Amino acid sequence: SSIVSLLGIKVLNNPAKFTDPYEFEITFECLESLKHDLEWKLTYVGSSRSLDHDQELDSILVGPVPVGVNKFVFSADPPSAELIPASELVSVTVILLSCSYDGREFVRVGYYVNNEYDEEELRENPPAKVQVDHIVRNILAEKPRVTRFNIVWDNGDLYPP
Amino acid sequence: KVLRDNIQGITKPAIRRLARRGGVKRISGLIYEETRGVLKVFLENVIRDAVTYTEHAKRKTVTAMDVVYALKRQPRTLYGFGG
Amino acid sequence: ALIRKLPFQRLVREIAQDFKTDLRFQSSAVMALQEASEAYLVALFEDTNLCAIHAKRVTIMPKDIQLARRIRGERA
Repeated sequence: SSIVSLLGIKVLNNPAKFTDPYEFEITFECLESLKHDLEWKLTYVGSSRSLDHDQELDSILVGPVPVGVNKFVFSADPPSAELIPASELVSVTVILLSCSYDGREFVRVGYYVNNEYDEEELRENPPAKVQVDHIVRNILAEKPRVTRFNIVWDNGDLYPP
Repeated sequence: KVLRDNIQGITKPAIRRLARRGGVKRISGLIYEETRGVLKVFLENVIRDAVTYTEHAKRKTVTAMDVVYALKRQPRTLYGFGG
Repeated sequence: ALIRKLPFQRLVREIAQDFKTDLRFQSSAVMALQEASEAYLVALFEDTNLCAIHAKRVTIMPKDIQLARRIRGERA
């Protein structure tokens, strides 16, 4: 059972420009001293057809972990458009916030993110040349999908990984 | 490619019922083969575990309690924080 | 309830036949798998639908299922 549990995430700047940074306030609880590091990662899903287009946006490595309620704000740089398959750039995708203990992932938070041109005429008639500066993004901040994984913290599975 | 590869465990009307159950209103025709591939990965994961448990217990057949335990090893996805 | 038992049961046997030859399932074991599979697909379709709605579409596409799997944090 989890020594570290995530208590909340706030998406601070939303909706936003495609090229705006992602601002999050993350709140978590650490119940007892841990020997190793926590690592929070933010991944942007570049293509739904494969993991090969994932872009890691940021990574916050914390060690040692302070015991008790921890609250922190960070700002992550946006994905770069050039790396995203053209036909998927201006459509819905997913971003993932995960956390790991000693490199073992124990929680993952997903949000849907829609991308849309900011003006009528472009929406109805998108250009062959993607105009990144007119893309607005909208994170479905009210609907986090949170998935936990059991891991070993600092320690009797009869069928271990 | 060959017949064994194309054996399926869920019909098209069944996929349409499940999608309606999930609040879906309209689907592309490509949803059928996508849903089937997803069901297959799920089943492979659970059955691999269930069978492992069965073999270590030397049982003749896979029992409900091997499957029930295998299902507990699947991650659960919740709708907010704390649960 | 939502899906027929015999096609499903045959698929389970075909997958089992990769991990272990002529290992059979008890009918209550198959039933538990069948119920879990339905609940799994229903939940997947809910996220798939949510994806479509957030994209401002009414028709779910393969990409909506692919993304719903990412956002459910399935470890590919």
